[PDB]
Amino acid sequence: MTMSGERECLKYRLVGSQEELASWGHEYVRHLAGEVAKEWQELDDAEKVQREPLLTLVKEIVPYNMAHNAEHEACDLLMEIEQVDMLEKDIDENAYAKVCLYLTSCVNYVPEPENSALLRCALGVFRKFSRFPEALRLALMLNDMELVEDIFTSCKDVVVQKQMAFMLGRHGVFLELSEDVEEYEDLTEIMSNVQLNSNFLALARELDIMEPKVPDDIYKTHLENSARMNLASSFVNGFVNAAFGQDKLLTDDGNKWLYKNKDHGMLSAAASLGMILLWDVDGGLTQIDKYLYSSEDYIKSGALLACGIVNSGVRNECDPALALLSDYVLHNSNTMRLGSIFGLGLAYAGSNREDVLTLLLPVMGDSKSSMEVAGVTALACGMIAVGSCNGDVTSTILQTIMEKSETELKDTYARWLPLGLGLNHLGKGEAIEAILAALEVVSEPFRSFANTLVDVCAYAGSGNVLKVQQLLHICSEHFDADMGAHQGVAVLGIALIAMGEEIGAEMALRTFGHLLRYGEPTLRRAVPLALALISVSNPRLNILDTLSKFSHDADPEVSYNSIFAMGMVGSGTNNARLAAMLRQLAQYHAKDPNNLFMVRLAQGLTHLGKGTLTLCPYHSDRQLMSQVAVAGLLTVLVSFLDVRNIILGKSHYVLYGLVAAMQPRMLVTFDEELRPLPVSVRVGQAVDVVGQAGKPKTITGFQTHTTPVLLAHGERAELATEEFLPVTPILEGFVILRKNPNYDL
Amino acid sequence: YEPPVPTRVGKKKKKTKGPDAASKLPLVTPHTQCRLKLLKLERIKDYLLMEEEFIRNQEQMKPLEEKQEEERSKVDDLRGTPMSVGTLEEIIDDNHAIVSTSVGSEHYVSILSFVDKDLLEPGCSVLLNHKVHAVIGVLMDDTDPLVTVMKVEKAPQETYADIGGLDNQIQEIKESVELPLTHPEYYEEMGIKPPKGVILYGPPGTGKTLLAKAVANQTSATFLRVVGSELIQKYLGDGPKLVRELFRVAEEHAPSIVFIDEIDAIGTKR
Amino acid sequence: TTGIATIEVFLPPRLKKDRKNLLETRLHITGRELRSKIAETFGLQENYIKIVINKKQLQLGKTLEEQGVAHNVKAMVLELKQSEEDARKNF
Amino acid sequence: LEGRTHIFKIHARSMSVERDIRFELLARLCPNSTGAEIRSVCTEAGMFAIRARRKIATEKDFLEAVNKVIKSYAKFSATPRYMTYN
Amino acid sequence: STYSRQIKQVEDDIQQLLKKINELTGIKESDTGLAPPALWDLAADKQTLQSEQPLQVARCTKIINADSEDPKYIINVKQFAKFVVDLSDQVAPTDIEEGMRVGVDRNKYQIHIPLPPKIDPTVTMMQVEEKPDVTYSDVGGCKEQIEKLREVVETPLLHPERFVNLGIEPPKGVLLFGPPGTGKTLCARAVANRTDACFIRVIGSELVQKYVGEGARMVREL
Ligand SMILES: Nc1ncnc2c1ncn2[C@@H]1O[C@H](COP(=O)(O)OP(=O)(O)OP(=O)(O)O)[C@@H](O)[C@H]1O
Ligand SMILES: Nc1ncnc2c1ncn2[C@@H]1O[C@H](COP(=O)(O)OP(=O)(O)OP(=O)(O)O)[C@@H](O)[C@H]1O
Ligand SMILES: [Mg+2]
Ligand SMILES: [Mg+2]
Repeated sequence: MTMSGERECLKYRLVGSQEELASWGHEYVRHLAGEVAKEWQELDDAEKVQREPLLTLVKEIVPYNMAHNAEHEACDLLMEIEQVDMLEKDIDENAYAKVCLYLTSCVNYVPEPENSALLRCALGVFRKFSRFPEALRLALMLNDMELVEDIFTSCKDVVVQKQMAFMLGRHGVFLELSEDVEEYEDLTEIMSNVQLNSNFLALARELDIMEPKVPDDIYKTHLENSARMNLASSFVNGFVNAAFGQDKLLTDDGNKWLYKNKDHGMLSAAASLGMILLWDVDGGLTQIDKYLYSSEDYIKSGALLACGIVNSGVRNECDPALALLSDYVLHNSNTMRLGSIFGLGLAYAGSNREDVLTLLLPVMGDSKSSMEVAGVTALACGMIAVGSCNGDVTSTILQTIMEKSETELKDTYARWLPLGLGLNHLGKGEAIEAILAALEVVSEPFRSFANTLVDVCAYAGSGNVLKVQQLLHICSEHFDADMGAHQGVAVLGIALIAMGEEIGAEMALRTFGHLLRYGEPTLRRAVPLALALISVSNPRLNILDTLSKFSHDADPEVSYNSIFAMGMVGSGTNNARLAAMLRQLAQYHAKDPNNLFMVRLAQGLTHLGKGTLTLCPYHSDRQLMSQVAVAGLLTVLVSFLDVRNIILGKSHYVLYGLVAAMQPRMLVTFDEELRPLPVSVRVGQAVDVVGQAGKPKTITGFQTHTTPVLLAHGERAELATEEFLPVTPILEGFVILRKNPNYDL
Repeated sequence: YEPPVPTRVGKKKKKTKGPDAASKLPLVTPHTQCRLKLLKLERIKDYLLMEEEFIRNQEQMKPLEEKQEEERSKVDDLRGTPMSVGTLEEIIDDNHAIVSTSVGSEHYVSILSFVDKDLLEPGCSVLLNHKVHAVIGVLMDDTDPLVTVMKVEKAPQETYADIGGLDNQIQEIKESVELPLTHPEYYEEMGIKPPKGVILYGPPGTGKTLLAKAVANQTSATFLRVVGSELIQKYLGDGPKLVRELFRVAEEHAPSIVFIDEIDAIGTKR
Repeated sequence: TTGIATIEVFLPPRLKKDRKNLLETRLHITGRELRSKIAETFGLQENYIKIVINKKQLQLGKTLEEQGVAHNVKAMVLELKQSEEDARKNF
Repeated sequence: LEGRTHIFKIHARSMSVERDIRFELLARLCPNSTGAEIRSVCTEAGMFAIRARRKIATEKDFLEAVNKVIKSYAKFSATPRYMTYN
Repeated sequence: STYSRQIKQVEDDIQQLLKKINELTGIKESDTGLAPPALWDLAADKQTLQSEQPLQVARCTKIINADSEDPKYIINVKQFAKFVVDLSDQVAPTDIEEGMRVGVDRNKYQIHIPLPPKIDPTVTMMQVEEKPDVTYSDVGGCKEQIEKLREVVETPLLHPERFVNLGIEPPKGVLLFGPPGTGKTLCARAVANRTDACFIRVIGSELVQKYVGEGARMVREL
C-alpha cells in the first residue's frame, strides 16, 4: 500500500488469505480496489482466467463500501471495470437514491456506449425498487419508446401512472394505451394535455394576471424622455398575452388593428391572434374562424397558421388542425401554402404522424412550391419527425436538396432544407454517417452548410467535446460570407452541443466570447444566437452583459442578433433589469427601424406569457430535453442567421416556431382526483447534492409560497411540510400529492 | 441637434467588485476525489484545450499589427505619457464624457474603447490623455486614510476564553455576529435572517469592549471600530458625512462588523 | 351494424357536458342533417357550429358514405362566432 | 389586532414553524407593537429554536420571543414616547 | 483517494492552461481601468483621437444680434477665460440659448455642442438605480395607507388617462408619518420597487452641508 504497488498489493491479497476484506482496513481495501481497476484495464481477453478472485473481491468490496456510506467510491470501481451490471444486485433500501443520483450525474460526461450502459443500470436499480416516476424519467433520457411503454404498463398504481402520464405529456412523448388498461380515458387526456389550457387559466385566475396587456404597457413610452412598428407591436401583443385567451387589441374588434399592418405583417399579426389562444383548441378555433373567411390573401393564411399555433402542444383525438389545414397545402397562392404547412408543423410537432407527413411531403416536390415554401415544408416535416430518423422525410429532403440548382441553393430558404433533415435526426448521434455520405454529393458551399447543420442537430444536447472540437476547427479558418456561411452554423452548434450540462455551457461561454473577439462578421453574427440558445429563458447576468456590450454593434446583423438574444435569454422571465435595458435600447435605437423592431421583439419575449412561460428546452430538473422545444428554437435561430432577409424581411412568421418551445414554468399540485390542491412549498435555487452524505439541503435562498407558483430557471421546490407525499421527486409542472400516513399519526 | 442617448441603464458603476474576472471556472461538485469530479475536471480541461488551440490559431494568422503585445503597445501609445488625473463629472454618452482636470477646467472628451466603461461613475478619478484629454483609463482609488483608521488590521489577542462570567452575553453575541457567518445553514433552514443589530449596555468596566475584542479575534469579517465621540465633527454636515462614509466602507468590505463603541458619547458630551 | 354509425363526438368545454358522448345515425343522410341533429342532440344552435369528421371538415352537401365516414369514427364540434354566410357578408 | 396578525403571517411565512402556531394569540399578546417588533419576535422565536438545536420552532418558542422582545425589551421601546409626536 | 493523483494532475494542467490562455488574450492591469482586450477597437480609437477634437465646456452668457445673420455669443469658459465667439456651421442658431452650458473648440472657441446642465455628482447618485426587494405584499396591516399612497404616487404615473379625461389633478405630495418601525421606509421601498419612473431617495441628513447656501443648491439641482 505504501509504494506504487504495480501488480503487487493485489497479488498477495489474491494468493494469500482470502478472508473478509474489511478486516485489513478501509484504506487498504480502497487501495486494493483502485489496483483491481488498474489491472483490470491491463488484462486482455486471453487473461479471462485471471479474474476469478477479482469478481469475489468486488462482490465483497461493494457491500463494504455501501456499509460505511462510501457508495460513491463503490460506483467508480464497477465503472472502471465496465461491470456496473451486478451493482443492482447489492443495492439496499437506504442507498438506492444516492447511488442512482451519482450514476445519473456521471452520465453527462461518459461517452457511448457507457452512456447507455450507466443509464440502463440506474434504470434497473430504480425499477427494482418500484420508483416508477424516476425510472420513466430515466427511460425518457434514453428515448427508448419500448422501455417507456414497459415502464408505463408495469406499474399497478393508477395515481403513479397519472403522474407519469403528466411527465410524458410535458416531455411531448405520447403513448397509445390499450382499452383494457384501467383508467384509459383520464390517462390519455393527461398525456394529450387537453386539460393544459384549463389548468393554465385556473393558475392565471389564481395569480390574478388575467387582465390583457397592451403593447403600450410594455413599451412604457410615457416614461421616454409605421408598418414595421405595427408588426412589432402585434408580435409583442402575441408574446405577452400568449396562452391567455384574452387581449384588448385582437380579441376585441381587431380588424382595424389587423389592417393597420401592411403586406406580410398581416401574415404575422393575424397569426399572432393564435398565440393568445395557445393550447385552447376549442376556444381558439372559435376565434380563428372569423378571420378564416377574409378575402385578403394574407389574413386567411395567417389564420391558418394561427390554427396550428393554437393546436401546438396539445394532442386532440379528433384532429382539428389537420382538417382545417389539409385543403391549403397545395393551394395556388404561395401564402396560403406557407401558412398551412407551418401551422401543420407547429400543431403536430414531435408526433411522427405518418398521415400528416404523407399529406405534407409532396408539397416540397411540387413545381409551384417556391424555395420559401420548400424550406417551410422541410422545417415542418422535421418538427413532426424530430429525433425520429424518419426514412421517408430523409429521402424526400435529400431529393429536394440535390434536385435544386447550384444558383437555387444560393437562396437562404434552402438553408431550411438541411435543418428539417437535421431535425429528423435530432440527438440521434452517429446515425448521420449515411446522411453525411449522401450530402457529400451536394454542391458547395451549400454542402458544408448542410453537413454542419445535420451533424450538429445529430449531436444536439450531447456534450461531445470531439464534435465541438470539429466545429471549432471549422470556425478557425476564416475567409476574406458566401464561402463562410457554415461558420455561423458551427458557432450555433457549439451551443447546441454544450447545452446538455451546466459545466459545458459555462465553459462554452468563454469560447463564444473568443469567437466574438477574433471572429469575422459572419462568425460573430451567430455568437448572439449561440448565447440565446445556450441560455434561453435563463437571464444570468454574464450573458446579458455580454449581449449588451454588442447591442449597439457596428455590424447591423450583430446588433439585431444581440438584441433578439437578449430577448430570448430573459424570455418569459419578466426581468426588471432586462426590461430597463430594453427600454434604454428602444430610446437609443429610436431612429433605426430594424434595431427598434428587434428591441420590440426582445421586449415582447421578455414578458412572454406575462412571465408564466418559458422557452427552455430542458425540464425535469434540467435533465430531460424536449425535442419539440429544441426544434422550435433551432428553427428560429437558424432563420436568424439571415435576419436581414428572413426576420426583417417577409418571413417573420418563422418566429412563431418559438410556439413549439413554449411551456409553463409550472408547479401545480393535484389531488389523487386531479383537482387543484394548494400546499405550502419552498422555492429556491437548486443545489447540487452529489457527494456529501446524509441529508444535504437541495435549495438555497428559498421562500415559502403556496403551490400555484412559477419556478424560475434553476429553481427547485421542496414541500415545506410533510403532510403530503409527492408521487414524483421532481416538483415541476403538474404534481400529484398523496396524504402522508405518517403525518397526523 | 439631438442629445446623445446612452445605451447603459443607470449612471452608476457595476456593483460587483474584485471578482475572479475571466478565471471564473465552473464550480465542480462534489469536492470528494471521485470519478465524477474527475470527469468534470476533464471536461473543463478539454474545453480549455479547444480554447487554447483556437486562440493560438487566430493569433497565428492575425496580422503583425494585431497581436496581443502589439495591441498593448498600441494602447500605451494611444494613452501616451503622462496620463493626467481628472474627475469624471458626467457621462454624456457611451463614448463621450465631461471630465474636469485638476485645474478646475471641464472638457467634453471621448472615452476610448480600452477604458473599463463599467468602472465609470460620476466623481470617479479617471486618467486622461495629456494632449486631447480623452478618457484613457480609470484610476483605482487608493485606500482612504479614514478607511485605514476604521479597519482593524490585526485581530485583538483577547479571546472568549479570556472572558469570565459572561456566558449568556457571549452566546447572544455569537448568535448575531459569529454563528450567522460560520453556520448560516441554521438561519437558512429556520427561515429567518439573523438578528440585525446588537447593543451591549451596562455599568463601566463590565466587559462590553472586551466582548467586542473577543468577537474581533474570532471573526472572518472585516472589523471596523468607531467611538461615538468620533462622530462629532467640527463642521456642519460632516458628522452625517462621516457616518455615511463609515457605512459605505462597511459595505465595501462585506462581510463586515461595525463596532460603534461608546455611542452614547455622541449625545452626552458637548 | 345495420347501417347505423357510432360517431363519438367532442363538445366544447363551455357546454359543460360529458365530452365522451355518442351520436347514432344513418349514413344515407347528408352533412346538413348530421349538423342539425348534432345541434339538437346536445342542445346547440345549428347556425353556429362546424363539424369535423375523419380529420376533415364536414362537407355539408355530400352524403356520409361518399364523404368517407365509417364506423366508430371520431367527431368534433366547433362553436362558431358569426355564421358562415354572415361572416362572408361581413366585409 | 388584524394588522398585527397579518404582519406575523408575513414575517413567519418562510419560518419552519409548528402546525398549530396561534398567531392570533401572539398578536393579541402585543397590543401596541410596531411591525419591527413583530419581525424581531419571529426572528427571536427562530433563534430560540436554533439554540435548542431544533429545526422547528414551536408555539412556546414564539411565547418566549414575545416575552423577550415585547416585554423584556419594553424599557428601550421607542413607541410610548413617539406616539405623542404623531 | 484512488483518483486524487489524477485529480491534482488535471487540476494543475487546468491552472497552467488558464494562465496560458490569459497570456495570449489579456486580463491584466485593472488598476489603470483597462477593459479586457476583447473590447479594444484600436483603429476606431485612433480615428476618434484624430477626427473627434476635444471640446472645452463653457457657459453661454449673452447673444448679441440674435435677429441678424451674425449673432455673437459671449461664453464663459469656466476658470479659463471669457470669449466672444460664433456658432459652428453644424449647430442651429436656435439650439443655443443664454445661460446654457455649451462645448467649444480650443482654437477659435466656436460653440460646437449644447450640453446638459451641471448637476452635483452627490445629487446624481441620489437617484435609485437598483430597486429594493420589497413589494406591497411585505407590508401588513396598512391596506388603507397603501391604497392612499398608491393612488397618489403610482396610479397617476401608470394610468394618467383616467385623470386627464375628468379634468382631475391628482395630489403631488405624500407625507408618511408614524412611530418608528411602523413601516414608512418599508412602504417607500415598496413604492420604489413597483415604480417605473425615476425614483430619487433623499435623506434629510444628506441635505445638511458645511457651507452657507449649499443645501439649497443641492435642493435646486435635485
Ligand atoms: N467579565 C470579565 N472577565 C474578564 N475580564 C474582564 C471582564 N470585564 C472586564 N474585564 C477586563 O477589564 C478590561 C476593561 O474592560 P472593558 O474596557 O472591556 O469594559 P467596558 O464595559 O467596555 O467599559 P467602558 O464602559 O468603560 O467602555 C478588559 O480589557 C478586560 O481585561
Ligand atoms: N406594516 C408592516 N408590515 C410588515 N413588516 C413591517 C411593517 N412595518 C414594519 N415592518 C418591519 O419592520 C421594519 C422597520 O423598518 P422600517 O424602515 O419600516 O421603519 P420606519 O417606519 O421607516 O422607521 P423609522 O421611523 O425609525 O425610520 C421593516 O424593515 C419591516 O421588516
Ligand atoms: Mg469600552
Ligand atoms: Mg425609516
